[PDB]
Amino acid sequence: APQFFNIIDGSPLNFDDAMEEGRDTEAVKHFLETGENVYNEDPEILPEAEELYAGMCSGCHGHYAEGKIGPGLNDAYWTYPGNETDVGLFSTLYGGATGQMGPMWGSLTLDEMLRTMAWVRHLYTGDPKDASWLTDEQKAGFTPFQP
Amino acid sequence: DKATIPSESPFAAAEVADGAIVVDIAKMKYETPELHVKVGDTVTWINREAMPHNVHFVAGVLGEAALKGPMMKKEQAYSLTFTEAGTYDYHCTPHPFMRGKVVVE
Amino acid sequence: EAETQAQETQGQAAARAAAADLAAGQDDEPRILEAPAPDARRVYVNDPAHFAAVTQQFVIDGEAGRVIGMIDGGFLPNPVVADDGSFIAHASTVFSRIARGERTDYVEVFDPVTLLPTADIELPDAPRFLVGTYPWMTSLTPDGKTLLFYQFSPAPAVGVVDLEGKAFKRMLDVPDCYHIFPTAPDTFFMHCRDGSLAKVAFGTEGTPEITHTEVFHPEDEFLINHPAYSQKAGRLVWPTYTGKIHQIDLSSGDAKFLPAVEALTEAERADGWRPGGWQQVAYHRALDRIYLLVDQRDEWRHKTASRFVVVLDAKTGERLAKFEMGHEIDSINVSQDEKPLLYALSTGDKTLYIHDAESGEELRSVNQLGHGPQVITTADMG
Amino acid sequence: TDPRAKWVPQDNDIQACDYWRHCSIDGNICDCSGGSLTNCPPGTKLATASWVASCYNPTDGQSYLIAYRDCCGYNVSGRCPCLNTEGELPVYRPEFANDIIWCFGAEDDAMTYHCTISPIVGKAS
Ligand code: HEC
Ligand SMILES: [Cu+2]
Ligand code: NA
Repeated sequence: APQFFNIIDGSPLNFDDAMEEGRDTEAVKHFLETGENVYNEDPEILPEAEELYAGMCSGCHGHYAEGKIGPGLNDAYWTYPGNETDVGLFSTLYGGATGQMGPMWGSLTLDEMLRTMAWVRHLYTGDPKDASWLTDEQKAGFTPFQP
Repeated sequence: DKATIPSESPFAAAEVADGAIVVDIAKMKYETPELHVKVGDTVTWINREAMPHNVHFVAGVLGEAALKGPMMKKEQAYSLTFTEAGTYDYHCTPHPFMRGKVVVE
Repeated sequence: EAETQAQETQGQAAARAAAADLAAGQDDEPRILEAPAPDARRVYVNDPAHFAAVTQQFVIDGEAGRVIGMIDGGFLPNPVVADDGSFIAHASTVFSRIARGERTDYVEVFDPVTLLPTADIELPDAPRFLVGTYPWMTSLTPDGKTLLFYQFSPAPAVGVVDLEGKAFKRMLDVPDCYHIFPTAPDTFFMHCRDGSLAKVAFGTEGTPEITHTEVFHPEDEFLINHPAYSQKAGRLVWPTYTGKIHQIDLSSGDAKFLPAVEALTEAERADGWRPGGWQQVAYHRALDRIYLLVDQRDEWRHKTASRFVVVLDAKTGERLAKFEMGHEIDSINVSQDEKPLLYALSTGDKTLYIHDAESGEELRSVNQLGHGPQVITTADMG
Repeated sequence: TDPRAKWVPQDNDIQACDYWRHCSIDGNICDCSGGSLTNCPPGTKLATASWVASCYNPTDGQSYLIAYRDCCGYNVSGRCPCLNTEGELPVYRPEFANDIIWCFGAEDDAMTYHCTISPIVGKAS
C-alpha cells in the first residue's frame, strides 16, 4: 500500500477531510490500494479532465501547463521530486504545497483529483520512455503534447 | 536603478533563504515565465540542470546599461531585488530563445 | 613557392612577352592595372584564416585559373556579390588595436573593375553576428539596392543597409530564426528553431509582417549551415546531415515545399556514406542540378573534407554522376553559365581545384590562397 | 590517421586534438598559448557564455558536460588547432553549435577569438 504524506512537513494525510462524494469509485479504490491512477490516457475521461484543469488550474499554471504566474508542470523537472509519481502528485494536490498552492480537498472530490491528474500527465511534453507513471501499453500510444 | 544586486557572483542554492521567491531553470526554460512580485521583493533564479544559464536584461530595462548576469552552473543561484514597479523582460545570453518576465507591483 | 601547371603556363607566357618586348626596344612604364570585366567565369574565394583578426578575398578568373585581384577584410567578414556583376561588398569588423579596443562594424562596397571602395557604411552599435562564415547570414535583395545582415545577441534581428543611399536604416526584430533569403526588395525568409520558415515583409517604417509556414522537418533531422540558394530561380536547396535534400520553391512569393529526395543511394547510405565539409552543396539554375560533397565517414565528422561529389537531377532526384575529386575538398560551387565549371576548394591545401562540372575532370588549380580558405562565391549573370 | 573515422578519445595528453574533453572544440587549445586546460592566457578576456557538449571520458566511462568558453581580445593563437564535432548541431540550435565565437560576457566587450578552454561544468547523459 502507498504511503500518503504531506509533501512539505511529512505528516500523514488525513482522508477524513475528504468529501463523502467521489471516494467510492473503482478508480479511487484502486489508487488508494496500489498508487496507480487508472485514468491516465483514458480517452473516456480526458474531455472532462481538461475542463477540470481549465477551471481550477489554468489561471496559474497556463493553458497547457507550460507555466505562467505559477510553475510549469509539463516537463521532467519537479520542484517536489515525488511528483514524478502519481502518489506524489496526488499528495501535492490533497495536502497542498506552499503559497497559493493549497489543499484541494475542500473543492475537489477524490475522484476529480485523479481525473485532473490524468490531464496533467497528458500535457507532458517529455519523452514517453521517461513517463514512469504510464504502463507499457499506455507508453506505446502516448505522444508528447503539442498545442 | 530599478533593481539591486544582492550578490555579484552566483552562490550555492543551499544558501537560498527558505520560502524565498524562486524561479527554477530546467529543460532549457525559466519554469515560471511570468513571475509577479511586489516592490522590494528579491527574486532568486536557480539553475537545476548541468547546462549553464543566466539572466540578461537589455540596456534600458533595469538601468541605462544592460545587466548581463553571471552564468549559473547546476545548483547555483543569483538574485535581484526590484525597487521600481514595472514589467521587466529578460533572456539567457547564449540561448536567446529562452525568455522570462518579472512583473513588479 | 610551388607552381601549379596553370600558373606555370602564365609565368612562361609573361616571360616570353617581356623578353620579346625588350628585344624589340619596348620600355617598361609601370601603372596600376584594372581587372578584366566581370563575367560568368569570375570566382571569389574568401579566407577566414582560421579566425584571424584580418582576412583576405581572392578574385579569380576561373577560365585561366589566375588571380586577377584581391580585397582585404577584417574579422570574419561576410561577402556578397551582385549577380549582375555591378559591384561586390562585404560586412566587416575592425578594432582600434588589432584585436582589442574600439570595435567598428561596417559595410564596404567595391568597384568590380578597379577594386576601389565606393562606399564605407558604418553599422551602429557593432550589430554583426561573429560566426564561422555562412554565405546566407548576409544577403542582397534581388534589386541589389539593399543589404541585410543577421544579429544574434542580445536578440534575433536583421539589419537593413541602404546601399543606394549609402546608409544604415534600421534593425528589424524577428522570431528565433536564422539565415536570410531575400525574394524581393521588401521580403525575405528565415529558418526557425521550430522547424518552420518565416516570411518577413518590411518597409521603411513600422513593425514588419511576419508569417510562418508549416513545419517542414522534424526535431531530429538536422539542416546544415550552408544551404544553396538561387535568388533568380527562387530555389532553396537544403541538405540534412544524412544527405536528404529539402527543396523550397519561393518563386511565387510564398514557400512551396517540393518532395524531398535522397542524394545518396540505398547502398551508399548502408556503406556509411554521408555529406561533409563546409559549403557542401551547390545548385546550377540553368541545368536544375544539385552537387553534393560526400564521403564515407562517422556520423559526427560532418565538418571534415570529402573526396567525392555526387550530381543529381533536382526535379526527379535521379543520380546523374559521382566524381572522385582526387583531393580533400571542403567547399564546392559552380559557375552559372551553359557549360559550368565545378569549383572545389581545399582548406588544407589552400588550393582551388577547377573541374569540368559535366565530366568531373580536373582542368586547373590555383594554390597559395591564404591561410584557411573556405568560401566560394560566384555570380549568376545569366 | 583518417579524419573521417569515428573519433576516439584519450586521457593522457591535453595538447592533442583527441583528448577526451575536446570532443566538440573549435579553434585552438589555450594550454598552447600560456593558458591551461581550464584557464585563459595572461592578457586575454574570459567569456562567460559558450556552446557545450557531452564528452565521454574513457578513464571512468562517464560522460561530462564541457563548457567551451573562449578567451578573447587577442588575435587567434595559431597553436594547437583542433576541430571536433561530437554531438554538434546546426546554428539554429546554438546551445550545441561550435562555429559561433563564444566570447559573450568577456570583459571590455572583447569579441575576437584567441583560444578555447575545456572545463567540466557537470555530469551529462
Ligand atoms: C494559483 C493561485 C494556483 C492555482 C489555481 C493552482 N496552482 Fe499549482 N502551484 C501554484 C504555485 C505558486 C506553485 C509553486 C508551490 C511551491 O511550493 O513551490 C504550484 C505548484 C504546483 C505543483 C508542484 C510542481 C512541482 O514542481 O513539484 C503541482 C503538481 C501543481 N501546482 C498542480 C496544480 C493543479 C493540478 C492545479 C489545479 C487543481 C493547480 N496546481 C492550481 C499555484 C497555483
Ligand atoms: Cu540558457
Ligand atoms: Na516542471
